[PDB]
Amino acid sequence: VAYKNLLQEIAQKESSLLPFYATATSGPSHAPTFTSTVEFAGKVFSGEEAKTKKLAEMSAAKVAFMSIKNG
Repeated sequence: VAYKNLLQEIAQKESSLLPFYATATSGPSHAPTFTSTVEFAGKVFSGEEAKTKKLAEMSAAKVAFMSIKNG
C-alpha cells in the first residue's frame, strides 16, 4: 500500500490542500544527507534524517500519518 494515496483521499474529503512532498540536499561531500518534509492541512511534518531519499520520504509519511490519527 501507500499511505500517500490515503493522505490524498482525506485531503479532498476534508477539503484540505492536497499534500505535497519535498526533499532537501545538504551535508559534506564525504557524509551527505537528505531530509524529506511534507506539508498538508496547513502543517509541516519533518521526517527523519538519513543518507537516502527513500527512508526520508518514509519517515515524513510515517510521522504525518501518526499525527493525523490524533485529532
